[PDB]
Amino acid sequence: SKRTKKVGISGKYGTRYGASLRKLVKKQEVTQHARYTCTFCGKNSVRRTAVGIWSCKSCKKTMAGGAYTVSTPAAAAMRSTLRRLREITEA
Amino acid sequence: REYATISKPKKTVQRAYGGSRCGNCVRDRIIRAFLIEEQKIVKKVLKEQSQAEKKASKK
Amino acid sequence: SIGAKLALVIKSGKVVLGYRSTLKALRSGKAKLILIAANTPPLRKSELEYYSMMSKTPVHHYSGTNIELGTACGKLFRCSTMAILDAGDSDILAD
Amino acid sequence: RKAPAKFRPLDYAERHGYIRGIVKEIIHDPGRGAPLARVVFRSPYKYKQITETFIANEGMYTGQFIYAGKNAALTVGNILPLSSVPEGTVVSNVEEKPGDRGALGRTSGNYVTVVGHNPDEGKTRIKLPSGAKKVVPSSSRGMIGIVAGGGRTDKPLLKASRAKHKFAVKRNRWPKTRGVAMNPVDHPHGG
Amino acid sequence: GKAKKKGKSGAARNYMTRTQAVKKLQLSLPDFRKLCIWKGIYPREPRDRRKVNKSATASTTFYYTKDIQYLLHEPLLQKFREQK
RNA sequence: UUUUUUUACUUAUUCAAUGAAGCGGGGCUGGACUUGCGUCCAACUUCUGGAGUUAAGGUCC
RNA sequence: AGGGAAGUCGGCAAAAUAGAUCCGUAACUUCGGGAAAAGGAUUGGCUCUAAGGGUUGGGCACGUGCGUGCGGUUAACAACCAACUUAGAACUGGUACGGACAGGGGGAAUCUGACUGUCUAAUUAAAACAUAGCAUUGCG
RNA sequence: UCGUGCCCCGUGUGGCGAAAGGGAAGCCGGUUAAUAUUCCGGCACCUGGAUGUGGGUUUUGCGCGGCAACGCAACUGAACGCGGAGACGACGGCGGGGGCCCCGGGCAGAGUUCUCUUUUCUUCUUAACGGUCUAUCACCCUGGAAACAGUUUGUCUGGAGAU
RNA sequence: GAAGCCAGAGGAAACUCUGGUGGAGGCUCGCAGCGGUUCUGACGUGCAAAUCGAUCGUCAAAUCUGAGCAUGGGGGCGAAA
Ligand SMILES: [Zn+2]
Repeated sequence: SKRTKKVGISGKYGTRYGASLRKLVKKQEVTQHARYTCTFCGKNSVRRTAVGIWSCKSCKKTMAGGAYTVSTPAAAAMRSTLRRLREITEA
Repeated sequence: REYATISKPKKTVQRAYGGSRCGNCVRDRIIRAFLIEEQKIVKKVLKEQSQAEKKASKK
Repeated sequence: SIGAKLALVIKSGKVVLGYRSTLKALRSGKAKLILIAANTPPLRKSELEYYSMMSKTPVHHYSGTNIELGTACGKLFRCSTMAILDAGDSDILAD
Repeated sequence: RKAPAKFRPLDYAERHGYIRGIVKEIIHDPGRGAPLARVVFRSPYKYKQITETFIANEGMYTGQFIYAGKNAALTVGNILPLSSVPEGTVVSNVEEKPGDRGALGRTSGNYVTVVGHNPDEGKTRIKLPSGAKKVVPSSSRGMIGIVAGGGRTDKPLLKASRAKHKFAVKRNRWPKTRGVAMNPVDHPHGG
Repeated sequence: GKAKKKGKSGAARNYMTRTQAVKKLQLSLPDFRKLCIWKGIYPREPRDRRKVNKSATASTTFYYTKDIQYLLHEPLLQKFREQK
């Protein structure tokens, strides 16, 4: 039973701030309020504690991450090229 | 300050780290300590074997 | 290959899924193989390796997570570690 | 705010080998967009342990061992001198001079790129987040990775109250009155 | 009234160890032992020596604080310093 | 002997850090190149959210 | 009373509306709103009816109130206890039934500032100020 | 004891600053013209000190029991360390407890009473401090869950072991 | 009456529809509080060197407020009058 057709989580703002600004804030709110699968214990219990801080409710591990997502694409690419550079350095 | 007025067995649990750490965490500490010391002995043995092999190769 | 071998073992042989039952199998000494998932906590991983070293049981380190190991065992729940007690028709023990 | 975000002081262990610390907490710092990491090291000279406060790179977690020194591995969260890293490595909290405990690339989502090495005179060319190029001594330390909390400024503040909450813990001047809205006695733009 | 603190009255005030007495009189150990022999200052034994000093052993020597205070006024101290 | 230039130095002056803790130069050991033995470069801890502190010990008295 | 803005610079002031249940609700729109839009039907008293709950409690064979091994899901039954809502119906007084009190008048448009917010204490509360958003400049 | 010395340690620096923050400990009854958690009576508590008695422990020197979570009146513990408490936002609904409000019966008292009203109203209380038996979360043991299950008003939990 | 959640009906699925649940918002009617729009208002040597009445704005927050403390005239402070 869909109650709104497009505003979604941005319906709490009513008719204020502009359609484009509500649409822009919606993506960050959805990602920052979603639950994520923990990379240590595998359960779906990682939620944002503060900006950049993501905590797992089950295994109590706290991880430094992105502002509104648990991981940042720049950080993932950084990990990949870091692993390449580490292989080149060691070998 | 009310803890200064009651006896020692009421303020603790009769176990290592009792009244400061819980039973699960104490069990984890014991298992981790044993396994890490065993791994240290294993690494020392492997290092001695590698040193002996290097000495035999040099000699 | 390990996934197909696990499916064949699930179909034909006998397994136990989970940490406590895996420990019980290692204590009984009838465990033939132990599979440990990649994201298993390192303390539990070291404990399982020590138990298998005592019981002379082989250990396979499954490259997937506990979710992937449960899926490979054909279940709808996660599994951090599992024990094969009877290989059945598969050749998973010969490796 | 409890403690400043600095490296350990440059000592014998970091100059000649490495020292291991354990990340105990990842905490929010008011007025700062980036989270901080509390890391406990051993004191090489006494029994008591030392607690340090670093700027947390993305991917750091509680219970993680990080390594600081010349011989530390090229892994996220490790603190190495720039002479020990290859070209193209991105780092954070880079020291301008060795021992200043970190000055460059400190805010969320930012990093410093190691562009080149000149081993003859012991210099390292780096690229800053503003795009500027700089030469620093090669013994300056940096933490491998990118500062956590990136993408913070992508979300609109949307409300005067959220701007007020942002700046009240920061001491920055808010609200801001325009100079042209003022009388000539107050501002040169006044009137 | 105001709550007292532990270890500020009783035997902790009644007794001093030999180290505390020697530092209190600002003497060397031979001069202190000589003066105790000459003035009749005798070793004493508290009921609980931990209440006096937490580092005390069975070989720790104790004296009365009032006896040490009395030794503070002996004219031989200035004689010792004059001879030095 | 003096006037300009640059081109080194450190001792005045200036900046920073530390609990002023390991700087500089050798010796020992190992690795390389070299020359047929001088350089430079390395000693020491990386599976784990444990623990590390009151010197054990050797040898002359 | 009758008329109903003829008054007045100007509907100033007053009057009218008002609670709750039900029917129904346009343009415009940033699709969230507009909206209690608009426009309608009703409401007292009395005597009834219906609906919405809680607790307790199962047969054998042995050992001897518990243990077993059974057997059964019509307890879909009994006993006891309990409170406030909702709907339906008859009867009945009436000039009034949200009977005092309490309590939106509504609508068509134009200009204007995005909105919430703030200031000239003691003549100006506003198209003024702020605001989020946007743009530029300086600094390693 | 070469008697007039030697060893260990490192962290700095003092004070003021809150009758609403933090914080050791007191309740009830009575009493005055006027004070009362302050007086009086009864019944307690905290902090500090000294030193006894009983009880405990010990000839296996520093207790015993429970698989465990842990229990029991005791049941050594310096330096140097680790940890906890002090010690913490705003808002929303849900559940437990005290007090208040409300209903019924009973004893006693009071009012109403032309008529009616087995009536309307009032008293019916229990402190600190203790003992004892219990109280959501959570944790432990057995065991191993798909025909997935448990479960909140609110969809969370479970092979990292649920029911 | 926003996300999230449950059920039913569809849809190859993604999704769609229906009924509930839930309780978000510098949302809204409105009591106290805070403020101060209007009235040929009261008062005008006043109760008052700024008060009184009715009406009005706001009312879960950029809300109201105490104490302690800081900024001092070539200054301060100023959502700027
Ligand atoms: Zn986790």
